[PDB]
Amino acid sequence: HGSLGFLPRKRASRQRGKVKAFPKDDASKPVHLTAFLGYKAGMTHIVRDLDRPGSKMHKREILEAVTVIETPPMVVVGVVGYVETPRGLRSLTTVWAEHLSEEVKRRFYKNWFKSKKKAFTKYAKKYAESTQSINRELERIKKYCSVVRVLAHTQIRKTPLAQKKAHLMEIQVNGGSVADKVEWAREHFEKTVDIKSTFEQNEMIDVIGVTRGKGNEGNAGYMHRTQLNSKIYRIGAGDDAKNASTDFDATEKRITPMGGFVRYGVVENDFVMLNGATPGPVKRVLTLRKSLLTHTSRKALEPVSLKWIDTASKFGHGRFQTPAEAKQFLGTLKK
Amino acid sequence: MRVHTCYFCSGPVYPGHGIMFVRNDSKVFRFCRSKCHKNFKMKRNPRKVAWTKAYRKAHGKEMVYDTALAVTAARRNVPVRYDRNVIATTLNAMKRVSQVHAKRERLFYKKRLA
Amino acid sequence: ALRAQFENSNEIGVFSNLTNSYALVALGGSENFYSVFEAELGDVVPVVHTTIGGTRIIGRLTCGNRKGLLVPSSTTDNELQHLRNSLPDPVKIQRVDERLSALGNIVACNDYVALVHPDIERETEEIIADVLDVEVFRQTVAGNVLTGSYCALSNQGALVHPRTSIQEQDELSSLLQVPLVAGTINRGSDVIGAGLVVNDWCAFAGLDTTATELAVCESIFKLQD
Amino acid sequence: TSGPRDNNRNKWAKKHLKKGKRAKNSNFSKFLKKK
Amino acid sequence: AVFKNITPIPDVNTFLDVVLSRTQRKTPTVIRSGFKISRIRGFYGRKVKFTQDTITEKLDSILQEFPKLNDIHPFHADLLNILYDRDHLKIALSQLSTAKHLVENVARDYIRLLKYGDSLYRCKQLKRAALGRMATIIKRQKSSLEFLEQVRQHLSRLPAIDPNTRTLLVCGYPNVGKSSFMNKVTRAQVDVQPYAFTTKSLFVGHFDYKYLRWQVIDTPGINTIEMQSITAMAHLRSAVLYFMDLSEMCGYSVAAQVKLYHSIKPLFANKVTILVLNKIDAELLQTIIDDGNVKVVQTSCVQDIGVMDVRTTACEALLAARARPACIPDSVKTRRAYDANDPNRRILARDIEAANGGAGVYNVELRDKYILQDPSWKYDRMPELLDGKNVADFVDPEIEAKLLALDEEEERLER
Amino acid sequence: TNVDAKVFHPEKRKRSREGYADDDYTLHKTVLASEFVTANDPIQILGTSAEIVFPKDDEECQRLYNLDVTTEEILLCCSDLQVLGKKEFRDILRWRLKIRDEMG
Amino acid sequence: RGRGAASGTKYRMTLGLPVQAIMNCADNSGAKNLYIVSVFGTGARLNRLPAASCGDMVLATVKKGKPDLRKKIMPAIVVRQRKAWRRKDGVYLYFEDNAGVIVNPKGEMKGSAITGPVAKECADLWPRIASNAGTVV
RNA sequence: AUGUGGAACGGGGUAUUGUAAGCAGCUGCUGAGAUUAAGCCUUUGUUCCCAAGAUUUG
RNA sequence: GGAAGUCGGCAAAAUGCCACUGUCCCUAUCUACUAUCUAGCGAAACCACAGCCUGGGGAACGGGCCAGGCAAAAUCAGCGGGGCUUGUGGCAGUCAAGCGGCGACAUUGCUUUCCUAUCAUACCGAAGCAGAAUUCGGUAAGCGUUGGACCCACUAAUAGGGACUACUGAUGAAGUGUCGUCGCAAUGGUAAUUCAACUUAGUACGAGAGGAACCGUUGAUUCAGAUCAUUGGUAUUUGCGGCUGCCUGACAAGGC
Repeated sequence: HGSLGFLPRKRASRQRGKVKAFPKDDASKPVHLTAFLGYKAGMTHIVRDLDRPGSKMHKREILEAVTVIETPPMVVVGVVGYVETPRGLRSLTTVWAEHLSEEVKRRFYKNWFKSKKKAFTKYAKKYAESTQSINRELERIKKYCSVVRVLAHTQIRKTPLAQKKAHLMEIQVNGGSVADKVEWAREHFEKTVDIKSTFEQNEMIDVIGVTRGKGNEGNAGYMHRTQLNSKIYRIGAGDDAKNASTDFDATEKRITPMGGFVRYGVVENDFVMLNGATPGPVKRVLTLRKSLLTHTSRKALEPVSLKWIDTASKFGHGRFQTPAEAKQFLGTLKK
Repeated sequence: MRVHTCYFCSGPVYPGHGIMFVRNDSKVFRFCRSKCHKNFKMKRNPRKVAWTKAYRKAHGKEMVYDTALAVTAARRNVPVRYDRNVIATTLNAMKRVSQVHAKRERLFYKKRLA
Repeated sequence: ALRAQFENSNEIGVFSNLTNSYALVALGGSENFYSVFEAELGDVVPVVHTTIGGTRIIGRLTCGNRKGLLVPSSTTDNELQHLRNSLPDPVKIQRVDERLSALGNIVACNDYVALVHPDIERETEEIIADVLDVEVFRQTVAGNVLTGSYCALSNQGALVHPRTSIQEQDELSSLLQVPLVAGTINRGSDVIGAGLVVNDWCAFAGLDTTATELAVCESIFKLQD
Repeated sequence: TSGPRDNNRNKWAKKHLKKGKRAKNSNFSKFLKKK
Repeated sequence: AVFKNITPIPDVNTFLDVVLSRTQRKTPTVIRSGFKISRIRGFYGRKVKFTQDTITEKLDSILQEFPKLNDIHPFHADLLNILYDRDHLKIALSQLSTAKHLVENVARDYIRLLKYGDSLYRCKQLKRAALGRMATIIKRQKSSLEFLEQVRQHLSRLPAIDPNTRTLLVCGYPNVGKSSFMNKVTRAQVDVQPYAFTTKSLFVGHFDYKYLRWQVIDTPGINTIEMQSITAMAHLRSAVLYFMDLSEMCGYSVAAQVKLYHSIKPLFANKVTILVLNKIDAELLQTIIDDGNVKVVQTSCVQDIGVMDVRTTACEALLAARARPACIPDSVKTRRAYDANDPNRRILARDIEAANGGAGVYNVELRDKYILQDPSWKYDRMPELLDGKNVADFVDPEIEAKLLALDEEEERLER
Repeated sequence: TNVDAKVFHPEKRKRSREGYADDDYTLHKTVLASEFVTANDPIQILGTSAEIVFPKDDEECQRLYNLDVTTEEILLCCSDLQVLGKKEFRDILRWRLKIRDEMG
Repeated sequence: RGRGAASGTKYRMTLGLPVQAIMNCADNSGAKNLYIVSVFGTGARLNRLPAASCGDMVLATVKKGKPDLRKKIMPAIVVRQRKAWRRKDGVYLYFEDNAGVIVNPKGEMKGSAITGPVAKECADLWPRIASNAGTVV
């Protein structure tokens, strides 16, 4: 048959997955970010102790396939305020920063080389010489606007890719009052927000991407999709040589498998280990958001203790995690 | 958490790789990859396969013995009570083994080449 | 004697093991089963909430006495490490790399005498004598090789198939130096080892066992004092 | 079978969202929020 | 003989409405004049056939669920004649069967004629002529269906007497202390009032003695109730436990009770009679005792004593008629059995559960009971792997000395 | 049954679904080395027995094990006769013939 | 009679033995062959031949056996499987031959001693088979 | 449209295969040798190329 | 797994009751060609005029009429679509509301999508419905209604019925100064389904036999959307190795 909820089955008009819904804003909660933006590096598998009471393998080892996506810390480069109207949300104003790096300026041109690199010259010039206009616009946001969404762009420079145009999107700011959001937004201009300060290794997020294009079978694949209930297993830091070492493994190692991730590269930044599949192929930008709703199903609450992570060679049939161990087992080569 | 040695190549089998095959003789065979599984299916003798550890040790391409550091390793079937002091030294002694074994086999290959 | 069931199953000889020194029960399922064992032996012997090879059938997968306990080669290093940590020092624990992994279905042992499925390997017989410190007899019960499941045995008695002949009962009892009874359990369930678990002072039987058998086990195993 | 569109499944789902089940989501976001 | 499994009978009007409503709802409804005559014929034959199947299906259910008086144990068979007049029940059950064939014949006839239908109307009236006839056939059994429903209603109330198991039938004059013995022996609650004929019908009650189950079936005193008592005593392998009012507090003369017992002796033949002297604390007796079968057991009805002794005597009569040093720990010799009331019973893991969220929520701490030098490390994670090598293979309590006995050796090789 | 074909063709398992050795509780069938040498039906023994045992207690088995004809490869192959190639089976048959010729 | 007296619950695993398949008799009850005719607990999956797996119950006919056990279709427990199935532990298992045991609907098996290896899954589910098993891996 | 620029080779890593000729007495040089991106990772390695043309644009 | 597909050994496979086989469960992968696009060459049938849909127009209701829904250029590739009727028989007599002799009921004589009229799942009311199981009835079409020769099982259940344009994807000029980034959301579509396992229990209820539920939790069936870490399959990586045949007077060397 085929579900009727996913038609017209046509190519997505976007490459970066659009967040069509943000969590409900509650002023009792103070300020936080609600989304993020990463790159699917690839997937591996893990071994985990399963602390689910009543499950047939309570307190027993399982094996789980996990998706590793690299998320270099996003950089906040603007603030936007939406006003409630009878005709729907309407973007009232937009305010930017001074130093917009070349990575995000590339997003504004189809040809960065041939351009005169003239983006944001007058705005940045007037930004420095007269900040009263910026203050007036932020005053407007905190006086009229009800939804505050910050421009944040990902540092695609650090990713082991060939693209140079940074990705740009609007993260909403749930928490506090509208003034609190604007103060939070203004205090993070030209600074970077790290994923460790957005997700915490155990929560259950919703992953949004564009599916891998299978071709023409009408159109098949390359559709916008939204996996729900994707659970974080481990938020690793790119600076530590222990990001792929558990408490049951030691064995100083890095999440990148033997020989680099297939068709992606070497992950040397902050990464996220989600469970199971995620939409899209490798090296496609994925969007991560907090779950729109509170569901405390026991799978969403139970803690995770990874026992062992796999860094064998995914390019074939790998059988050695680390080059040191390969040398210890294999006899000394002629080289 | 046990990394068993494959029956054919004698190479370590990490969780998630390879196959389990149980003989009707209640004997269990672990294979690291499909290459070794298929070779066993045609019933090639590992002593006569050019890329297995059993073949290599049948022709003396590795040292016959390493009683390294006066004790190296043994499969234990009578477990021991857990102790933080004992685990610490075993953790240190284990990695002190590998460098000794590597150091000795380096000179072993040097002797073999000459 | 006691009537107890694991989950809603009467075969508590499968889901648990009990000796004069310890008690092994299944995990993650009914902790009510742990409570039942703890209610009668909690302050006397340790009650281990364990598993063997990621299964709840540890009773039929192990064999042990007051002195030593045996597990099959299928048990993990983690589960074996768990058992040794929880169990006290005087009880020795070993991995029996033996032909028929299910030790409970082939070996029924006490502190002094054990009965084994004749089809065991010689090294297994040697280590059983070394560990259990019992004399090993490669005999059969009721013509069935599964001694452990068809012969529920303890220090003060034993139960076997009702089918086995009187001369066979006398031979087994004399060679075991203990009184023996040919009884039933769980309303005609002839798997006496799988339905009844016995130590020298307490015994547990399935909920479906009628009063007539319960009186019989009480008489043979003399729990009244 | 009680379907997830059931008003009483939805009603009891609510009461789970008002126990410590959601408290481990309220202060759980406060973790990052002080960073 | 559990007679509770019989489906409840409709009262004709509902029976027809249920049958007719099913035919309307489950079979097609719309047809036009312009359709092929074969389709018109096929449509109406389906309804006529369908109602016949519905009627027969309901009728067969009655005929099968009711118990066949000839094929059953004569205890219940003789019980049913006194209660239900086997001829009347058999006439009722047979009439429904004659009904069952009659609906079949009419259905076969009108289906057969309908094959020759020429217009939509002529088939319409045969279908109406059909539905009228099986409707009129059923309406004639109004008395039969009502009688069976009343019989069904009382059958489901009857207790399933046990003929195979050992039994102890109790009989005698009304209010002769039989009710007190039944209440004290059986867990059943039979109403005891000064009004006579309180035991309207038989009351069954199971009791456990000598590791065996015995069924005590109290019978009505002594007539329909007397006939039921006589039939119950007629075919029942049980020991007679007649209770005689020695003190005459039951309102009946002792000689009258003796005469009744002598009259019932013909039914009490080949049975272990009991000469219960009811109200002992509160002549013909010698003649009754001369039989020998009846055991003279005094029963203090007013003092409520001897009931247990009488039951023990009756059960005994019915039975007659039919080096390994077990080093138990010292704590076992002085162990307090876990009983919930006393706080003494040590808490159990079941109780730690209910305080901590119940089944499916409470995570048992498996590490919480290791015999270990310390209860803090009691949640630590032990290394399992390092550099291709398992931690487990190296755990040795003296391994440090193997490491020092080494240090000399490598220091020798470098030198 | 056609056990000679299975012995001579170690590959191409025939998807045998017939039964379990007529109520044989253990599948670990062992054939004595002295009996195997003295056997006049090597095909049946090879197709049925899962291993050829040479116990040290038996004098004939010990002599055959210590014999120069029986080499390390022969003993290793005979330890697990369930997994043995066509060449190994031919080598085992040749070794049995060589031992039988020496004996008589 | 399906899923009855099987203790806990069975994880999903690959389907090895469709309808009308031959398995060896694994116990010493006296049978040799079993023939699958129906599979318990199969839904309304259009054009799906019901299939069996380790620890599953199927209506079986003793194709080869003594005539008394024949001529009566009755449930049987598939004790082994040739198709590769993966445990939740992650390792992939498979046996040489498809084997099954002869069992009454309640759960007590009719045999006295089963032959060869036993699937660890069916030993977990079926305590009666675990009572009468020789070696389980 | 001159840069952690891009390309063509090459090296290393990872892999697939199963030990290349020749020499010496089946064995050793030989887990060798070959292939490795065509939809693998990486490159201070060598060389080149680019600081263009046309069109449409208030 | 080996005839469960199909009326069926149709066609291959097995060689030159047993056994083999992708007929099927359930399809997947690989190769060539057509296919598509480009340069060139280049028809004919057919043609009143045209081409959105609902209802109505006495008929034949239609593509034009009427009343509505609506309606934004140019295209590319696929698919060929085009006031009936029901749940209750016939003869005779008796009443008798009443009307003008009939006389009403009653009485006696004999013989893909859609519909709900719901099989299952949700809830509900009644029944001698103790518990369990069940019967009847009501709301209800969200959601399922199977596999093999009337049958024989599974299953929660295997309920009864009607019937050029569009469709599916792909580009696309254009107002609003131009181009671009980030967004808003009118409207359209929509998705989940059933089972049983642990408790709660051998408790409520029952002489006993038997024996539930709410709640919490755990897997499975079916359906949908994704994904390729693992295992499996596929081979033109013609990647490596082995074998067969051929060549240089010879070895090597490759060769096809």
